[PDB]
Amino acid sequence: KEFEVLSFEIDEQALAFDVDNIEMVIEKSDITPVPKSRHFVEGVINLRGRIIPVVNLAKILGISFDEQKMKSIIVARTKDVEVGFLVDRVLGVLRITENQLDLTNVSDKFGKKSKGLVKTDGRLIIYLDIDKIIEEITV
Amino acid sequence: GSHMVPISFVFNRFPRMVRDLAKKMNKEVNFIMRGEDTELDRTFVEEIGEPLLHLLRNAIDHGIEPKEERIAKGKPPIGTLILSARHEGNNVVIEVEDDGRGIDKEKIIRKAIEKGLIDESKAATLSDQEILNFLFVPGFSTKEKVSEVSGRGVGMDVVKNVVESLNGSISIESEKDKGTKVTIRLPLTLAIIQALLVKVNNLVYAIPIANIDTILSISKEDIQRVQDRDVIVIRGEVIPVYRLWEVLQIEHKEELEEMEAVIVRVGNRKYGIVVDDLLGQDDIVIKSLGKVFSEVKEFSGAAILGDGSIALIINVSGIV
Ligand SMILES: Nc1ncnc2c1ncn2[C@@H]1O[C@H](COP(=O)(O)OP(=O)(O)NP(=O)(O)O)[C@@H](O)[C@H]1O
Repeated sequence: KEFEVLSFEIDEQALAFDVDNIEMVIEKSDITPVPKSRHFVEGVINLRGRIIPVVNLAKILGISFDEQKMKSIIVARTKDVEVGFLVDRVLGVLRITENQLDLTNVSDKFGKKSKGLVKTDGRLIIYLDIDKIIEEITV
Repeated sequence: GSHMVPISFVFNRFPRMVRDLAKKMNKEVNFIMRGEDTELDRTFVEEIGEPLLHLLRNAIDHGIEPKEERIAKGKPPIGTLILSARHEGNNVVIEVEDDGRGIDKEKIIRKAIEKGLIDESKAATLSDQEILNFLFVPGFSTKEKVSEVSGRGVGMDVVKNVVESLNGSISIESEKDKGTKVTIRLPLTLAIIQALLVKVNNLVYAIPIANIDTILSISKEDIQRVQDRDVIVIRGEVIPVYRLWEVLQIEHKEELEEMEAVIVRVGNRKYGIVVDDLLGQDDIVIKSLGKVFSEVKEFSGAAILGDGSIALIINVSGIV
């Protein structure tokens, strides 16, 4: 009954995904834009010779948004899909657990997009559901 | 078209990375590379790279056995790592071979069961190979994710993913105490198309030469607006033309004085794309851009220009 999770920020707003799928976190450099494209995706980058789509988490959620601050992309891979989430910076992996995990999943505004909201040392760490949010983007 | 390149290009970083991964483990390895000139598509060199290094690593990490344990099994002290490449039909073949502790299919099956993935009677209709394919199946190596989380890399499921993304494929061949040998086969001829690389504000786009009727170099005046449409005339014939930035609503200075107008044909109709500058002709490999973009009609894929910058590929018929 022990969680491990990758946690990051968005203009001081903490969140986290499950390291289960997190592939890696590259430092955002250049992001070639894809014209006339669903505005919640900032474009595509070249990762080790393959083309990866960099979606903007801050915008996909609808939160504190500012660009010259977001310097980290969280590449993740599902069964068939691969995406890069752009966020301000990643604090890193964290060891969370049942006791620490709280659940007022009816509390946060973004429905299923985010599982329960957990806290540690008095923090607003929202536990987002990757495999789900990504599926929200693909389909 | 001479898109190929000798595999040396990827193989030379290795003889050294091998020599070092040995020290960081005290294993004595006689690394051999053979076929260090087998030409494979210009592309592969950047992707095929990490997977091979990974394989290369395993051998030295798990495969090759430490001196002692090695003399104990009556195997010369010095292990053997072999990186080879060759052509075998319509494919390029790259294999990483060693004579280490093997892969012991017997327990890989067990593990395969305890993870409720295979029935016990069913697991008999397997060939040593497929047994090993489990080695790929996601998280079939527990670990923890960490080393991978963001550190020194971990996982084959990817190595497979990669070679599979290259329309290729791979297999493992192993027997306990007789080393292992992974075999990657990539295609020898790709879906290469010829296109004119065209620019629009340091954004690069590509137009299949296979549709280009003729290219012209016009001025920001030759484009005359009728009622709505914008057209140009060439030795009579009026040819409708689209300003690429506007077609893609792209923040644009305004427009220089001089430009270029690519005139392409689709079925029975012809028109023209207006751009800032020509970049040149080239052979690119059309790579699709995820599902996060399926919807976008204007582009029929993307490509990785040599210098490593991406260039979206224009879909003649997809534009208005
Ligand atoms: N050449 C080999 N020799 C011996 N064992 C191998 C070889 N290749 C693969 N294996 C075994 O297959 C299992 C995993 O392969 P894979 O998922 O690619 O790597 P890993 O072992 O999980 N990660 P790392 O521990 O960083 O190398 C390993 O844990 C080994 O026990």
